[PDB]
Amino acid sequence: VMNRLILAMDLMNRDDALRVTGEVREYIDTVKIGYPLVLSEGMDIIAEFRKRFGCRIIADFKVADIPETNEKICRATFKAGADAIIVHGFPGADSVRACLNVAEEMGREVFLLTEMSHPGAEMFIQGAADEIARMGVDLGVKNYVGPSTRPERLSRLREIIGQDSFLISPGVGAQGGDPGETLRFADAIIVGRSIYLADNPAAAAAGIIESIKDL
Amino acid sequence: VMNRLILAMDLMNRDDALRVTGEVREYIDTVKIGYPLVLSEGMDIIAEFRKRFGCRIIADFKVADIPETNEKICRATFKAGADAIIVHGFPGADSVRACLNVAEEMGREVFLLTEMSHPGAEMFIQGAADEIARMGVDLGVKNYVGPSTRPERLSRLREIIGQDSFLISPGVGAQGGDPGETLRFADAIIVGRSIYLADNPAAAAAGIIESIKDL
Ligand SMILES: Nc1cc(=O)[nH]c(=O)n1[C@@H]1O[C@H](COP(=O)(O)O)[C@@H](O)[C@H]1O
Ligand SMILES: Nc1cc(=O)[nH]c(=O)n1[C@@H]1O[C@H](COP(=O)(O)O)[C@@H](O)[C@H]1O
Repeated sequence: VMNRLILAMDLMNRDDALRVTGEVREYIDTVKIGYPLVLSEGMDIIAEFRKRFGCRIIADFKVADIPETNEKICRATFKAGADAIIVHGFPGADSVRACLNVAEEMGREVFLLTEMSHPGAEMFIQGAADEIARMGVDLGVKNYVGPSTRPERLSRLREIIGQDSFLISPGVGAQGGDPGETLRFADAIIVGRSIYLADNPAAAAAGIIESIKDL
Repeated sequence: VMNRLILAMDLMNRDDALRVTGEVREYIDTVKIGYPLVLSEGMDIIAEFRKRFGCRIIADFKVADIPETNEKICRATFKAGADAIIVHGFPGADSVRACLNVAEEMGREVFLLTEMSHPGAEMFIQGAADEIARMGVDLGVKNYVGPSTRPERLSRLREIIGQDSFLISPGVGAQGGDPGETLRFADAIIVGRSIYLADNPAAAAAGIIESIKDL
């Protein structure tokens, strides 16, 4: 992705989301859109962004249902124009396979979320995360999400998935993660609030990129 | 809930969803709306249903994000008119607390999903599920979701949460669960496909209710 930086656009107002995304578009080629924006403004926002900005869109829906419902969610999301969807691995292999099947049908991609970035991830997810990652490898998953806030965990995840798999990582900035350290293991960093709540989002994005180029 | 039966309305077309829900409305007072319908027709469908049918709406969004994003998702969902939201417990206590805080702010309810009904739930969720349930109790959660497909698990969940907590249970019908056995432990059953894909949804709902009354 452009500059190894993916914008997490979690503003809940179309006008604000469009403003900020336009201001930082010169510094990214990929926007992650999640439920805060989608549930406030509608799924039509995905195609609007994809057209206006000519970006890739990752739908951060953390799909976490039974196989049959997962299929439906994925199909609706790809129909709306998303390039990729983020899926939880904790519901197990059949749930993940359902998403992979729809992605294969529709020429899209699945990102498997393996270990989350927030403190509560330590309670249940972290102890399962290596196994979840190995399950991804065994299902043929090629795209993964793991936590900027725990680079030792992010290193272990990279170790499991290998150097060919694509790994993106949230938790940079607001949650305490560091761009450069995260990029030792991840291919791209996800950044939300540190950009979209900044007084000058373009300057915030530029500052991050300047530290990325230095690596 | 009316007749201890909650409709899982996972049709993806507004016309079909309205038809079926209207046909079975005499047999329920509660409709569970999830992402298949919401992502296809918009969040405005929630208020439309609530008005047309005068039902309670549970938003089955299986909220599974970091605390900050969870807050946003819950707020958007309650703003749309949902009475309650289903939250995953696997992301840990801070993620659940974020949802509880918004529910307290907005006079709504959280349902904690503890153990899922599909086969893949055995891989990671089942081994954490008792702990997830105990975490719910310790957070003051009063409403829970557990699996019709494993009534021994559903009994253990009931044992942890006590007799005062409200427990609803999916996996009845299409996934193999039985109404009567499930209602030994759950207060209400969730039923989707066995009703909404039936040639006669009203007759399917009536048949289920007739077996519920017999208990
Ligand atoms: N996909 C995620 C997985 C995860 O482990 N943590 C995380 O924060 N996210 C999402 O990344 C973004 C983090 O944004 P920020 O902390 O930089 O504002 C938000 O959209 C989260 O909902
Ligand atoms: N909330 C859920 C938790 C769960 O463990 N299993 C489950 O199927 N659900 C949901 O309940 C409904 C099951 O519907 P059906 O199997 O009766 O069609 C669907 O909306 C699922 O997405």
